[PDB]
Amino acid sequence: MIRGIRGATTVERDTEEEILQKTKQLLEKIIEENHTKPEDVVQMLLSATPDLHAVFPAKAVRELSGWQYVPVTCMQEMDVTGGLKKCIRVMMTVQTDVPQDQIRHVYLEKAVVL
Amino acid sequence: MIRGIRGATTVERDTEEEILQKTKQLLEKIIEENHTKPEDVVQMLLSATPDLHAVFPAKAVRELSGWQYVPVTCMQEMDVTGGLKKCIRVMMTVQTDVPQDQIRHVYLEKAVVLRPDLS
Amino acid sequence: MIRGIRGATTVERDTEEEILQKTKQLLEKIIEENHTKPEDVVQMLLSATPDLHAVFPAKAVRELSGWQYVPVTCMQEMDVTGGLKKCIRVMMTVQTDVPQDQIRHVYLEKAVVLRPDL
Ligand SMILES: O=C(O)C(=O)C[C@]1(C(=O)O)C=C[C@@H](O)C=C1
Ligand SMILES: O=C(O)C(=O)C[C@]1(C(=O)O)C=C[C@@H](O)C=C1
Ligand SMILES: O=C(O)C(=O)C[C@]1(C(=O)O)C=C[C@@H](O)C=C1
Repeated sequence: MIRGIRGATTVERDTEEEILQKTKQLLEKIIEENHTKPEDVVQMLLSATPDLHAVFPAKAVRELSGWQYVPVTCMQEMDVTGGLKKCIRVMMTVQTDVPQDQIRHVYLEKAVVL
Repeated sequence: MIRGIRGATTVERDTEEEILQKTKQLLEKIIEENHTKPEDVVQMLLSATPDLHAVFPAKAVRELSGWQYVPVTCMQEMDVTGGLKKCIRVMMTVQTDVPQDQIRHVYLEKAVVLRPDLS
Repeated sequence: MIRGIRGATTVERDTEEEILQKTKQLLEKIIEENHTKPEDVVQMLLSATPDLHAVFPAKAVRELSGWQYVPVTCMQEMDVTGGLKKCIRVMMTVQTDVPQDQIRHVYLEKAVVLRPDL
């Protein structure tokens, strides 16, 4: 089986440094929790809310050693009324035998409300 | 193999009530037709065209008993001149044996226009 | 394993003709480079930057014979200040035994600047 591992985090300001810092924080955390090896990752999608503009979240993946070849692309999150502003979400697809109800999905910064 | 299943629907009003009703309806036809079990779903993506703002469509997934563990995320459909308006599309990635050409993709409401060759 | 394949290309103008020809040409190259046969494709996602509105790039998949049943959907790339303009990107997910570091990702047109190593 291959399974999806969700993640979410919010930034405080829209800067390159802030967006890449908190996105790398999110991914390190997912990796730790689920013991993900780069070569077991089919691909990753990262979305940002429409208020974030300074840099693509995906550039943070290349800060991780050994993740040079994991295919990643970003998309835009839909603008929802009463949604969490300045949120970065991730969908990581990994090869794994762990049950679905046991995957550790990581919700950080203001996204702890999830 | 793993194979993605596609579905699409539309709503007449941007409101929480209609979006969650129509997305629930769509997911249920796909699960039925494809005999999908929650535990075979790798993940699910939902998109909406940029005219829908009341609720994330994804919130309907939890009303489907046993689906509360399926990974979901929403994204924006691109704004194309003449594309179908207030349309929610789904890409469900599943582990199945059923061959590509027998995967039953589901279009409902005004979305019956989008791919008539899969009907 | 199943692995994702990334591609990217740019159009000169927002036209239905140039979007469909440059998307076709990218997909043809990914297929060529990775030996992709349609029944091995789990699904495919195409994004375009918020400056392309003429047609949905997924319509280009219709000109590849044998690909009628590949599940495709599109999404909007996020709008990053100073990002590469008029860009179409694909994330093709395929059944494959090729190693992750040997998958041929394809970057064409002005998109060649995006990942000079892939
Ligand atoms: O390779 C690309 O398509 C890029 O523009 C780079 C990149 C990345 O940094 O990895 C950033 C944004 C895109 O959505 C996908 C990936
Ligand atoms: O998990 C999150 O990050 C959410 O905000 C929840 C939720 C949902 O309502 O189901 C909404 C938006 C995301 O795109 C995916 C899922
Ligand atoms: O299948 C649909 O929902 C369509 O709208 C058709 C189509 C396509 O050309 O294949 C076009 C745009 C959508 O992003 C997804 C697919």
